[PDB]
Amino acid sequence: QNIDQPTEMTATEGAIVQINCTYQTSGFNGLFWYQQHAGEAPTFLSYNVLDGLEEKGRFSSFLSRSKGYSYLLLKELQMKDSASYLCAVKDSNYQLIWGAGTKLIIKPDIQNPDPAVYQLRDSKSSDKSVCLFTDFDSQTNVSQSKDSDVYITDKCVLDMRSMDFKSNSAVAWSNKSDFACANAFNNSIIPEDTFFPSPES
Amino acid sequence: MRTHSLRYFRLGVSDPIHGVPEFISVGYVDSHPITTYDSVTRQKEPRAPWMAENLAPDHWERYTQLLRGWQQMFKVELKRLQRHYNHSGSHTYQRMIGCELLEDGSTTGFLQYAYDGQDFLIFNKDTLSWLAVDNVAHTIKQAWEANQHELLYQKNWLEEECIAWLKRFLEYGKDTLQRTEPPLVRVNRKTALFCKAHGFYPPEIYMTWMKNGEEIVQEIDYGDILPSGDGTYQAWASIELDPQSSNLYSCHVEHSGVHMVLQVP
Amino acid sequence: GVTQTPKFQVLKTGQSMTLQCAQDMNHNSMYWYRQDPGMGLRLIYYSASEGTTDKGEVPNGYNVSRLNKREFSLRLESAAPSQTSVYFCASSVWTGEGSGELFFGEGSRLTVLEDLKNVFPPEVAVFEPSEAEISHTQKATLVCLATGFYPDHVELSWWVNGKEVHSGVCTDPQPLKEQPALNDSRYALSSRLRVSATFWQNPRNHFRCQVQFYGLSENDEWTQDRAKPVTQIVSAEAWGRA
Amino acid sequence: MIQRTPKIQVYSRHPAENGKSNFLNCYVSGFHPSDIEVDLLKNGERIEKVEHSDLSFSKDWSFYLLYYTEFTPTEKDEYACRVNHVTLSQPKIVKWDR
Ligand SMILES: O=C(O)CCNC(=O)c1cc(=O)[nH]c(=O)[nH]1
Repeated sequence: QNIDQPTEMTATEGAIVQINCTYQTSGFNGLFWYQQHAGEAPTFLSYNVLDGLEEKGRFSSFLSRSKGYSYLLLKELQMKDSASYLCAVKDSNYQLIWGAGTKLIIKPDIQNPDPAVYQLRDSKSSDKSVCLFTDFDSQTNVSQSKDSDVYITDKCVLDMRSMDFKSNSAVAWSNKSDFACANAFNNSIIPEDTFFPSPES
Repeated sequence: MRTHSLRYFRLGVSDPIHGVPEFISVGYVDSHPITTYDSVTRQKEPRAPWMAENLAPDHWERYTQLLRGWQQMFKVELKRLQRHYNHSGSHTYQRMIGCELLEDGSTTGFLQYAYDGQDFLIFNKDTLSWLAVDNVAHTIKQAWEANQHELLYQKNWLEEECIAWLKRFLEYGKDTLQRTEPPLVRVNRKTALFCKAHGFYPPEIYMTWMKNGEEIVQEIDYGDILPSGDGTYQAWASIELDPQSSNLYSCHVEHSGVHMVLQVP
Repeated sequence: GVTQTPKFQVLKTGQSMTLQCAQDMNHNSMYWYRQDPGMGLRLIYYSASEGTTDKGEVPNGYNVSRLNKREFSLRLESAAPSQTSVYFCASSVWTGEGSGELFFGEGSRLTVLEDLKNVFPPEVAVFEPSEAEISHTQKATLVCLATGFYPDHVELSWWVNGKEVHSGVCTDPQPLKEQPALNDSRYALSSRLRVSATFWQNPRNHFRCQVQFYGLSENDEWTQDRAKPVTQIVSAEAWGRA
Repeated sequence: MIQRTPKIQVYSRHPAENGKSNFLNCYVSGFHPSDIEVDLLKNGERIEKVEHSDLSFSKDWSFYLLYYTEFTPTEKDEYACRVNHVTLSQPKIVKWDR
């Protein structure tokens, strides 16, 4: 018995995504979708057991028993839709067979990109120097460090709710003496127009 | 294939005598018991050799666990019914679910409940609704119909799962279920003519009397189809002789696509 | 709903542990799953009704007890590295309802280790905003770095003027392995808090990053020279700058 | 509340011929509720080695049962089936008619 769904999907804020689930099971007593935010409980989304499409707000779920497949359709994607989506099928013995889940990554719609690499202020309690790559469009990907003494985290989407403003950023740090924000992200393809403020005297 | 059916019954008894189980569930393919479970043994067991022969212990273990839970659910439902009927004493709750695969390949499916041996709720899988016989059933109908997914689960089980199980058991039991043993038929007189048939399988049989080539169903006493204990069946039909006028009577027997006539001289 | 504990637990190979789970939904059926990367949930044990249990797909190494209708505990008699996982308790009205969905607890992250020698709390530092960011964008991003911890059992929060905040925060969803090749690599985690330049420029605005670390307890044996890595909060602060 | 009294039919497995071994059947059917007592009688005396099927279920919600024993019929031996049910004031006895 086998349930299959893609490992990961990436789509843009405001668009549509279809998450597929195919199953080969011994008998069929229905298909479930659950949503699971990272670090949180899975919560029930939908149940299908006859053929066709069922809608529930922005989410629809479709089933074809003869093809052995279902999809979960998410319209007008929001950042809060970022989560894994788990498919599960009840077989002839009423056993739930779980798929491995599809992680859905949503790219924010960055309206006024202003890519820049800034040097944060040193902490008197730390030997680290810290660089922030921020405000780039979501097409940019941040690559891992190629120097074992330089640490670079992946891009993160932050939301300033009061200003209705979203921004991407990634952080790089090192205690190496030769470390400079000007070169911290040299292993990534960064925007041509990225702003590198002059370092102090 | 002739027509065949699969069905599961449940029986719950609210205040049983010391010996009696409070819950019993039996499955059948056609007239053949195939599975049993009750609240004394708390185990689901085969009632036909070709079920035990073809389902491994893992299957009986899993269904034993399912039946332990269905038993508790059945008690909870009965307790609710009797409280709402404002009935004291011992009362029964019954369920029957199953399907038929007809000779032409069409299918039927059914699900219904009884209280004290009388219809209580009847599922209509085409309109996805429950028929209620009284206002206690009507309250249940409203609660059950508010759970639309469970109605859909039941329709899929009746229409797809049940038919797949039935086809699987029909293959397991092929040498029993798909065989034909023709009837032995004789006419005697006790003044009535008795047309008597025995030795036949499957139990479906049609016996009637014709009087000068016309059938008078009002004049015919039809015996039941009865098990003989060896896996075959017996049956009879009778008509009373007119002592003033002779007539040309003939017994007619139809069984498994063969017709038989016994003209009485 | 469904309440399970503990949220995090580090264990030594051979140690015993009990996870607790309660539900206040008058459900009959309760379940214990494990969730592991690259595979679907796997059922360990369940309890169709008050006063019955039954095995699942992967019961070897585990036991359960249905204490009352509300509670269903999972015990690991002899913890093993392979039992490192996230455990989820769930419940449902009736196991035997066809269409019945599951209600899940929050999850319990267990890490089982051969020895507690590689357990480390995080060091936590806060970095004040770049002045170039402030003049270019009229916004100011603080960064919090929590580095060198193991296992990945941390919760990072920001506090502004004594209240926890979530608006304007982004914390890495996944920790960075500091030495990606090693199986026992210590972890790093970054978080950002972005506020307006005006808010950062108020000298009485106060900023703190706190990291709750889940580590060793009193009964855990400790023999290393460094400090015993107990469960603890590590934090760092910054004040606004006029 | 409707209770249904059992129908009681007594018959041999094969057409009876004195001296040839056979089976005596008592088929008890259409009754509700399910508790019932069934005895086969030889000359008014209960037979000891009596077998019976498990309680069976009809789609009309009534129950049925088959009791039987191996026997060799003779001219002098008179056989009967004795049934008690909540619908019956006293045991009902049905003789084998052949
Ligand atoms: O009813 C349903 O929702 C599903 C089908 N039921 C069964 O598989 C079943 C087995 C049995 O032994 N007895 C009984 O009543 N039912």
